[PDB]
Amino acid sequence: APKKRWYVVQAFSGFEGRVATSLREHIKLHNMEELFGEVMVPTEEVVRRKSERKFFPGYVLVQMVMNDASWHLVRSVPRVMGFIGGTSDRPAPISDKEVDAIMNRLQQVGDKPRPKTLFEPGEMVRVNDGPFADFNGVVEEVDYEKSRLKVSVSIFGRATPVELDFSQVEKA
Amino acid sequence: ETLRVDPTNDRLSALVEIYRMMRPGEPPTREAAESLFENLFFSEDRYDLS
DNA sequence: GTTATCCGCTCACAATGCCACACGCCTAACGAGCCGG
DNA sequence: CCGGCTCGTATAATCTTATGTGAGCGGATAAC
Repeated sequence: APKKRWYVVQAFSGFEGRVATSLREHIKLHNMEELFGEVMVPTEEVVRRKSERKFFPGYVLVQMVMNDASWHLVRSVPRVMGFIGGTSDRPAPISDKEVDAIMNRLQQVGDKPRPKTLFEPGEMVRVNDGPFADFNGVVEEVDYEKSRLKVSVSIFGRATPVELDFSQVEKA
Repeated sequence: ETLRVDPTNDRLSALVEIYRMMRPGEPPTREAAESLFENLFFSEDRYDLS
């Protein structure tokens, strides 16, 4: 069986969001469906100021098996510039440590643990609730059973201990 | 004399040779060369005498 | 053989000066703006 | 109540009647 592998495809400046979907409809249409491997395009999120940046500007990663029918299938897609390989008539497939590194760089969006419920003592954090709202202080101990942080807020250059919650403090 | 000059021998090889003349580097494929030679002359879309 | 020449193919580079006149010199889609439903 | 519309603007693409030069380079070409 042929190993479906990754290739890099040139496109225009900002049209590549539609190119992958239109390629999926060409694959559905022309009945070359038992050969391809769920193509994608890498994006990520950066922190109205926040945005969703495309990871590679103007390049598409495509699963192929590379017969000439696949060549003329991809080149018969209305916004596709030519393949990017080591030579014309034979594009070079991308290496294996690079595909492991590019699938690994999309595995950092996994949170919860540890949002607020696992917290260490002895860390200077902030408090946003109660009369101590937006003030810095050093926590003394973390009571996981009683759910009461004993935070000494540094007010007037002096530590003031108070029992607070995890949602009533800001982890800084 | 010309038929003893040329390197190209038969029909699919002739379509390959024309298809390599028009665009260099593209993969010589049977159906793509056939469609190119059809679209050069024998179709209403891109060859219209009045 | 192998070596020193001869020849055909392909390609960069030039083609007066001046005047008036006149009309031309982007936009389908990626980051913001308003607030209606 | 975020962007559906609407806008500010930054930026990517499938000829075809010429002549005369020189100058160089690849392919044939005639010898010890």
